[PDB]
Amino acid sequence: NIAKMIDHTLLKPEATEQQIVQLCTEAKQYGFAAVCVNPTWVKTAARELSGTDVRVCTVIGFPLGATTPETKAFETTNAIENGAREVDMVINIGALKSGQDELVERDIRAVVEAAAGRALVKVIVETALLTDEEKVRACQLAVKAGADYVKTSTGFSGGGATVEDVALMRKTVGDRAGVKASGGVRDWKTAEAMINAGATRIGTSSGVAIVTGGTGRADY
Amino acid sequence: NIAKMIDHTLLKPEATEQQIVQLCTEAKQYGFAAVCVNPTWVKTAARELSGTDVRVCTVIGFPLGATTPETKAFETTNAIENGAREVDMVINIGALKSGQDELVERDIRAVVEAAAGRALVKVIVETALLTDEEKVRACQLAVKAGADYVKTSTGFSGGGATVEDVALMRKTVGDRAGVKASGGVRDWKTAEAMINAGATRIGTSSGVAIVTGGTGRADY
Repeated sequence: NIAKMIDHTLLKPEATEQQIVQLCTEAKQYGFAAVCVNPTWVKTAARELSGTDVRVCTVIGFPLGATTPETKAFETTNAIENGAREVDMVINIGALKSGQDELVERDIRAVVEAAAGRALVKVIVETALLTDEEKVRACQLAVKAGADYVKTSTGFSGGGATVEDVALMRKTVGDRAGVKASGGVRDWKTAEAMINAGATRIGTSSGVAIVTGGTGRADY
Repeated sequence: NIAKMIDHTLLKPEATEQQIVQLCTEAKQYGFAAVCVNPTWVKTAARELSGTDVRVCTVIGFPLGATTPETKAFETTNAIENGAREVDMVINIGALKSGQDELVERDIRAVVEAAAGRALVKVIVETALLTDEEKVRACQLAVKAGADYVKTSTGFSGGGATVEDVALMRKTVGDRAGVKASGGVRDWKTAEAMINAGATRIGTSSGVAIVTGGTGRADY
């Protein structure tokens, strides 16, 4: 049942349509909760996943989080129109570092209001760049702006999920939001460690190796 | 005048308002062509630079280039509304690698048309991820779509300007577009080699060290 916790992810900039289609094929074969792709591929992924229970998730303001709330909102509306039913946005890290919590919250709220309930919203805090205090504050702002999940990492910075960060974010949001562990979750042991620390979704490119417990094909 | 060829750049996701104000202060001091900052900082930069001949440049669909043309166009219009007067967009790398040349062109065109004379348009082809054939094709598409510059690299995905790449892009666009060498250009000798190879603009975080040859403040 861990398959329904896996966001099967391909986000490298050089990814081609062939690779996206194979990603979707694997998600259908294994019953993953979602594929996670960049916005350019949303329509494509929706076409491959139509009539299945696999959802299309994309990323917003990703990976740097340094665009305007208006652009993130537009990208969210656009993605939903193109077929996405979950979005993972990146927080405005620089605003959070600059103490501009009002802007951090307004930026998250811009994405949430753009979704207007049509898509689940996850907020990537980018744990590798934050202090523990900043991780906590980012989660609180995310819940305050009506987000559905907090997520550890983009996979494009200096570090990924840790069990310590997962547990801290879980303790902060309580039962008010989910926690997605992402970055460095490449095997079933790590996935289980993150689930035990409090994660309810796993963002990964190794979902096949995770769900087969290592006894699958191409587990290398 | 090497100063007026330098786009003085700060794009790290954790960059703070104080760091952006500092960047602008430096660019005014040395009279660089532009600062290049993420869209969230455009208004700030435009406030700090207004009344000088230092332009505000920002980055579009950056660094991955994997959002939709409609989003890239909105982000361009939004940036110009916030004060930007040049935009450096990232090409849709994955569509190029998939051979979807009509989409690569339409994507560049949406940004050109959104700018509609209000902002210069540079197209980052991201040479590190491309074959030579792809570099040439990308520059030809950038010129066909009406862009003003082609640019080597984002600095975020694996490789930067080379004299060979700058020369190839200059050969390809000839006199119809500028060539901006970016990524790993942080000393004057390298900037010289890039200009010698055909570059007309330099993207760099180290503009002070380049223009002063080494006598600049805190060159370490």
